[PDB]
Amino acid sequence: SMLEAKFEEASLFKRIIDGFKDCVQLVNFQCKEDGIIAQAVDDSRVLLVSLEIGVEAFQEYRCDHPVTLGMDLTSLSKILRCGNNTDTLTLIADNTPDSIILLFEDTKKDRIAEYSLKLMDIDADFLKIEELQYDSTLSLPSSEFSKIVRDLSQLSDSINIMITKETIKFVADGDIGSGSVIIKPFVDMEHPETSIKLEMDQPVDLTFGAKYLLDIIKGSSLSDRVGIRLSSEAPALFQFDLKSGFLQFFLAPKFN
Amino acid sequence: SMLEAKFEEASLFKRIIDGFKDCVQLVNFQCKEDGIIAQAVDDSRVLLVSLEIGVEAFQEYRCDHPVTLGMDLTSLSKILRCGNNTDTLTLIADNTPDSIILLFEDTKKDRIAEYSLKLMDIDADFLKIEELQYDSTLSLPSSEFSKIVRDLSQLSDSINIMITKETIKFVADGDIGSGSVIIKPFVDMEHPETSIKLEMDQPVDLTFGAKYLLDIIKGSSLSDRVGIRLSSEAPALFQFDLKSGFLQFFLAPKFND
Amino acid sequence: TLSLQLPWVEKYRPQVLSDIVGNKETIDRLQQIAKDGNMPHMIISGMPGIGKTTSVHCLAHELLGRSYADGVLELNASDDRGIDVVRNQIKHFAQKKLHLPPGKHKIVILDEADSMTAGAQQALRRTMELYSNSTRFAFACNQSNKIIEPLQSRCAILRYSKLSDEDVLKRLLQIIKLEDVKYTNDGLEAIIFTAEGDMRQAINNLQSTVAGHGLVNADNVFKIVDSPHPLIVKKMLLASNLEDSIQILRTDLWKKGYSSIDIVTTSFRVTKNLAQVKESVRLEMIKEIGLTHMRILEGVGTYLQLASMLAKIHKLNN
Amino acid sequence: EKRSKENLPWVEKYRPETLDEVYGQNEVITTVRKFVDEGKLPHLLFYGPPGTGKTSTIVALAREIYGKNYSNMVLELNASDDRGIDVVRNQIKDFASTRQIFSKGFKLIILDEADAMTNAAQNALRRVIERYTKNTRFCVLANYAHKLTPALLSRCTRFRFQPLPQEAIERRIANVLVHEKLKLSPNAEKALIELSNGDMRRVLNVLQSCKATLDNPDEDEISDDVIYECCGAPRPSDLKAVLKSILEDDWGTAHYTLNKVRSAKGLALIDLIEGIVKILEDYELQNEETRVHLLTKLADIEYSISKGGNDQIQGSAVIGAIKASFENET
Amino acid sequence: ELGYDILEQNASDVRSKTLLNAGVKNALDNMSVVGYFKHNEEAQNLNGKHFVIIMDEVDGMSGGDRGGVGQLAQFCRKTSTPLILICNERNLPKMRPFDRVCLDIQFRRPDANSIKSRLMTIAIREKFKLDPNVIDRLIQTTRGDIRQVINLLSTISTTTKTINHENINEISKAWEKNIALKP
DNA sequence: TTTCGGGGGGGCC
DNA sequence: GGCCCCCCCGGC
Ligand SMILES: Nc1ncnc2c1ncn2[C@@H]1O[C@H](COP(=O)(O)OP(=O)(O)OP(O)(O)=S)[C@@H](O)[C@H]1O
Ligand SMILES: Nc1ncnc2c1ncn2[C@@H]1O[C@H](COP(=O)(O)OP(=O)(O)OP(O)(O)=S)[C@@H](O)[C@H]1O
Ligand SMILES: [Mg+2]
Ligand SMILES: [Mg+2]
Repeated sequence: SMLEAKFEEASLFKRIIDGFKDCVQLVNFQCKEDGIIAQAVDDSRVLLVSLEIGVEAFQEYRCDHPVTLGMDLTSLSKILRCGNNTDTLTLIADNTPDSIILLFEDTKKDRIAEYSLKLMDIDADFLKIEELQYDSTLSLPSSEFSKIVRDLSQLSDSINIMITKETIKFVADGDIGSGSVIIKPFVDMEHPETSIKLEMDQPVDLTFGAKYLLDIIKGSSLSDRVGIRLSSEAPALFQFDLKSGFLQFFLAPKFN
Repeated sequence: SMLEAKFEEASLFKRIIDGFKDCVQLVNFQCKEDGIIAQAVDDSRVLLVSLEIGVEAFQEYRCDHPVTLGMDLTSLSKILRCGNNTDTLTLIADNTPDSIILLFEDTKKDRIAEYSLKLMDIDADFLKIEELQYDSTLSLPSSEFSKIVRDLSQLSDSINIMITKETIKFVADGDIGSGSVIIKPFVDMEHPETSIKLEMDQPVDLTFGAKYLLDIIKGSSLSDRVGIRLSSEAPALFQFDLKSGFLQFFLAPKFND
Repeated sequence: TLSLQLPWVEKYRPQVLSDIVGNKETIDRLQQIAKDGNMPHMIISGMPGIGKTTSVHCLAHELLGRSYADGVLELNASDDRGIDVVRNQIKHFAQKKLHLPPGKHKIVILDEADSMTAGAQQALRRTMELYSNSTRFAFACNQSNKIIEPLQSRCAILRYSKLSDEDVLKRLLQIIKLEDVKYTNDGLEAIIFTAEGDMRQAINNLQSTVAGHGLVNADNVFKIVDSPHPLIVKKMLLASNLEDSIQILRTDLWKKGYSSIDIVTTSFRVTKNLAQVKESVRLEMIKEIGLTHMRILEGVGTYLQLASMLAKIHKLNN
Repeated sequence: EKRSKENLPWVEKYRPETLDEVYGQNEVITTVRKFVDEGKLPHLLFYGPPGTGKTSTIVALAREIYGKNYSNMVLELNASDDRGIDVVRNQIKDFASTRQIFSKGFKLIILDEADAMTNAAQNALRRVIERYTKNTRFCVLANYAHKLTPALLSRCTRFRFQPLPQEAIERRIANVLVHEKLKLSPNAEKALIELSNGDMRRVLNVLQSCKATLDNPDEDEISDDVIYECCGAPRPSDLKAVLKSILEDDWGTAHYTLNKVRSAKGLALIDLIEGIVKILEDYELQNEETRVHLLTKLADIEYSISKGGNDQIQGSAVIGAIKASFENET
Repeated sequence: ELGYDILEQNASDVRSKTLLNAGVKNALDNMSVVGYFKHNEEAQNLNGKHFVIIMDEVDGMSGGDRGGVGQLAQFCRKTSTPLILICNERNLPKMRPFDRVCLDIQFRRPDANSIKSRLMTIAIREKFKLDPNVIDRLIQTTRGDIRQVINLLSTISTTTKTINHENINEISKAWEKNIALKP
């Protein structure tokens, strides 16, 4: 077995999968000697998911040469649900793989469960996510953002984020009135987690649909602070930092 | 009356009937002086159900001569739903009866509900298919078996069970992929209710339909443990023991080809 | 007594394309495709007992070798093949990743594709196109008209012809040689005569003989086998006199146990395809036969009604 | 059932139990017995008219193969049970793809009256039959072969059940008489066979009715008269007299004779028409148009009678049609 | 050719009102992340950032797609991006909702003089002889179907290396397209 | 257009 | 998972 990844517990893998399972259907992993990366484009070709897990998230990791594995989220989630939460999950793949093996091992009951998942053929090349000079780099706690988007989605089907001098406006003009929320740079010492920081360079005003933002916030439980990078005209970058790695959502804006 | 059998709580009989109502259509009870033994065969002639409620499960049980009662489980369940879950249930029958009387009595009040279900002329024998010497006999908690069956049935419509020396393997091979679960015998003196026992004579490898196992696992609500007995050239036995009787599912394996 | 013997239809089902008799051109094309590869989307059409399923299975087996169990998805009328099945299971199979020799592809066999609904056939359209570099489709049907035009456009048409007497005789002689079955020429001629180009029926009757009486001769075959009643109906409807037609109807059909509805339906079908009689006469005969058929359907099915139909037919043909 | 077999109708009381109790189908019985005695059992099809012994034969064969417990080792379906596409795809497939529960052996599926099944179910049955042939055998029973699809017929070995012969009917009648302690006159047996039309059910029903008719069956003998009164059928003498009067008397005499003959025993006109047709089909008519007119007009009258109408007008039409048709003889 | 990014939905997708109003709808007025991340280094390629919706096989929308036709008709009049619908037969009652909400473009059967050079090129590359005089006949065999005629050439060339007048009759008779006639 | 019956495919629950 | 409803064929 050329790829022999071994998570400490199956909780981590299932949590990352659930972080972005509801927005995509097919995913493609490159596993190398440095870790695992994944890029997925939604059926609507609007939302891009970019996940990477470093070698520090695995108790053991070995990969002779790079491996590309195409999989479907539904089947992977179904196979993962079978194994218990408190087991050791090993991802095994051989040379020129046609399927990926998931081994759930419980050392207490001494139980081994092997599930082989057939890989899909995905030809779409990964889009080069080259570093962008984002005009605005907002960062806010996960709970605040989750609550704000959930509340605003009920009023309107899309929300406009405006970043200006010490001002963050989540306008939600729509069918139900024009209820909006406003925040300003805030800092706390007792709990630095609740530290809203703004690093604007040029004023930003970008509107995004409610469905994609709802899907993104669905993964808020996977982190504590969300980093929202916005530009004058470019996809917005929503970053959740993991214990070892990250999960990004690139969401394209709407016309005008 | 010829036959009078009282259940202290109607929930007992409702639960027993609920354990095998989703796999058979017509049931045949045959009451004796040593309890009530019932059989039911499914429409596909692939699964058989045998229940042997004993006399110790009734407050009082009186039966003069053996009496046969052919019934439809749908109507029986329909009427049993009528009665409350806090009333005593008397099963009453007469000599060569034309109907079976279910009498729900609530001691709290003076309300008595009598339901007469017309019987069917079901003439069949049991044949006592309990092949003497099996090839393997395992016993394990019903919860683990139910979990394994539910997990594997989602992969394929067929499940293969292999019994080897100190090894029990459940395998499913579907379209999206395959899944294998291996369990070895172990014992815990602290909590023997969770132990797994295996007695082996010759290796076994038998395939079964997932639908029938999904139907069978519904009996786990009656017993905390399940005993599976397997033997080549014979149907597989799935036994759930009860307070005084048991419920047995005889499932025919699929042809290998 | 409780052990069954494998029927000759399954015991000698061709396992290689070289053992399929008839349709020499198409079989040669399939053999060359197997030799080279690059199997295209194809639709094999024909009539019962000619070797369509055998041809498709042999082609798939010889093409995919050891990878038959992983690169072949077979579905028939005994399996659910609705819109959901096409949109999920077949799509997943086509999108599956599998390593195969240079010029080999996964095969999706849809036996009896005629029964498939229009929705499933429409859904298959873009699936056969987006994944044509890894998966190919082989439909087998009896009536090609039941397959929608867009699907026919994407596949190669392979219309099979009925096996001639020579090919049936060749395969039958091979089977006899393998099973060492005593036979006579007249028995084989009778078997072919009853077969009507159906190899399955020929083999079944050959087994019934030998199994029933032993030596294969016309006598035993006709003792167990009956001459096709359509020929009897044709002879009845072509008799020069009403007396002869009534005699045939009584002796050969009514006293043999054939139902009136069967007789009238066969008469209709035979009259439809009597190329030796003028079209107008056939149309008048069909009108009379339809009147009699309606009377029989109403419930009045008797020998007298069929006799009256024959009398009216002879009235017209005079 | 209830009580002993003596409470059952004769049609069911005398149902063949073994394969040696089936009469009139010697060839088919011998062939199936040889097939079962050597393990060479193919997919069988039994095509035949009503009351010939197809169900009895298949049940007897199943009993021979399995034994007294055949009901627990076969899948029998008929027109009373739903046999849709779902049934074929689930129940039949499960039965064919699974081992026997009770005792080892192959699986037998008896689709009685398969001509009532829809085209979709028959089409779905094709690969089901062809794929599990190693461990399962299919038997089909039919009265109308036009309802069965060509493919299903191609997959089955056909056996034709002929109308029951005269000798077989006499042997069965002899057995029934011996068991029932009855006496039957030779002419009574002749009439019974003639009216049976090759159906044993009719024979048994008419014989039971005749036994009921007799006041003291213990020593009374069944005569042709008993059959005629029981069934209400015209006597041959009555038909001959009616035909004679129609053919060589004037309209008034023919009308009077027909009315008197019918009112003597309340005979029905349809039975008279059938009897006269049978008598005339043996005549040697010089001219073909005579036979043509007879057949056409009598068929029209029979069809009209089938839907009610006026009885007197129908009888007069019969008389006039016969007279006009025979006028062509010259 | 115009630089637009293609979003496609075929009959293999369930195009019902419930999922149509929750899927492609959002893309009617949204940019393409693929376009931005793929054309970031390009210049003057504005269309790269836009969407072009292609609904293929609209006539194939069976009962599995409830209310899809009406939703497509509504989108046709309220779409912010170019939308192209493809169907085989336009004169069905079921296609009435698109009566006067789209620009209708008819594609007629190509003539035998339009694909002639293509057939010579295919013959030259595939190393088999195709006499031009029998090309026309083939077009009538498939009723002006280019895919069908190419498939016919591929299948016949497998064993027959010459398509001439001595065998064209057999191929034409064995590959005849049986199209059901109309009222 | 159109008088039952069977099958499919979606919508409440 | 199960009713409940609507739509569509039906010969060879
Ligand atoms: N060309 C053939 N050569 C030898 N045997 C044949 C041939 N065709 C049919 N048979 C025999 O008949 C049996 C059945 O053949 P099939 O391939 O099932 O016919 P089929 O045309 O596919 O049936 P349909 O169209 O679904 S009714 C085979 O197993 C063979 O034993
Ligand atoms: N060959 C026979 N020998 C003796 N009795 C017969 C025979 N055939 C029919 N019968 C009698 O008639 C009764 C009915 O016979 P069946 O087996 O039901 O005929 P069947 O041909 O299967 O009826 P159909 O075709 O479904 S209307 C039997 O109980 C027998 O008593
Ligand atoms: Mg076939
Ligand atoms: Mg019968």
